[PDB]
Amino acid sequence: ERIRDLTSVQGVRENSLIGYGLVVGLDGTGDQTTQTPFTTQTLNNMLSQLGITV
Amino acid sequence: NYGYQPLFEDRRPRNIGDTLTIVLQENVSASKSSSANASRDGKTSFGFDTVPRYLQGL
Repeated sequence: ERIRDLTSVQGVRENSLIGYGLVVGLDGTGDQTTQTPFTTQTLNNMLSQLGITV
Repeated sequence: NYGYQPLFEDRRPRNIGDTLTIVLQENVSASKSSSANASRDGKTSFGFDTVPRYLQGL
């Protein structure tokens, strides 16, 4: 059980994924949204997608 | 079904038939000008009002 600990197999590799999201349900410890316009912009985007146009 | 739609991404046109708003704001202004000049004035004179005798022949 040492070769598996010393080498890696060609083609058997890991990639990296990134994305943007919103986290809700905080107890008043979220963004101020006055210094972060993108939070409100993306919340409006989500609401518009769901059918609400602010 | 209209396919996958991102939730937080800004609404952009992605496929054929999608609409987009163009704000036409064009302001173009070009100009050019040039000139050239040249001048030349020349005056010359010589007169012998009173000629002494020894200079008369000349």
